[PDB]
Amino acid sequence: GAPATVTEQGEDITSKKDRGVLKIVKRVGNGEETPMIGDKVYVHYKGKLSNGKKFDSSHDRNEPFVFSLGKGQVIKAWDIGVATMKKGEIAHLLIKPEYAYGSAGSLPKIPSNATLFFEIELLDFKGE
Ligand SMILES: COc1cc2cc(c1OC)OCCn1cc(nn1)CCCOC(=O)[C@@H]1CCCCN1C(=O)[C@H]2C1CCCCC1
Repeated sequence: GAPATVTEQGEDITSKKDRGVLKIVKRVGNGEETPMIGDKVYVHYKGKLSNGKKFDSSHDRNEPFVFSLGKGQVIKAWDIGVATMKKGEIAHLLIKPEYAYGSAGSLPKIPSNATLFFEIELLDFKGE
């Protein structure tokens, strides 16, 4: 599946090179710019536990997911991964627990030591 393909082919985009955040570009975006810290970012996404036991989508509200990059409004893996994306890009991310919810998890929704997968479309970003 998509998650295994990321395990096998996915670029390690962590600073520490600990394979905590693996990325595949699935559709190339436009222009050179990628968002900066503080930028307002607009995305569509689908997400799941790698266990496929819980599945979440912005599509479920028909409306984009909006957050400020690098403020830790989202898990660390997103601040890291969406920062590498161009406008219009779709990427797959596979995420170890250290860059998601950790040993504590986020129960009852997310268990301890959970690996997460997302598909993310970067719709737009705009400055603070
Ligand atoms: C841990 O709780 C949740 C996890 C997730 C979605 C959740 C959620 O309930 C609060 O509700 C959807 C609405 N939403 C999104 C956020 N806050 N609420 C952003 C901060 C938390 O989410 C994150 O940082 C990441 C990245 C941005 C999209 C959402 N996300 C998630 O971790 C998802 C998970 C749901 C279960 C399957 C994996 C993804």
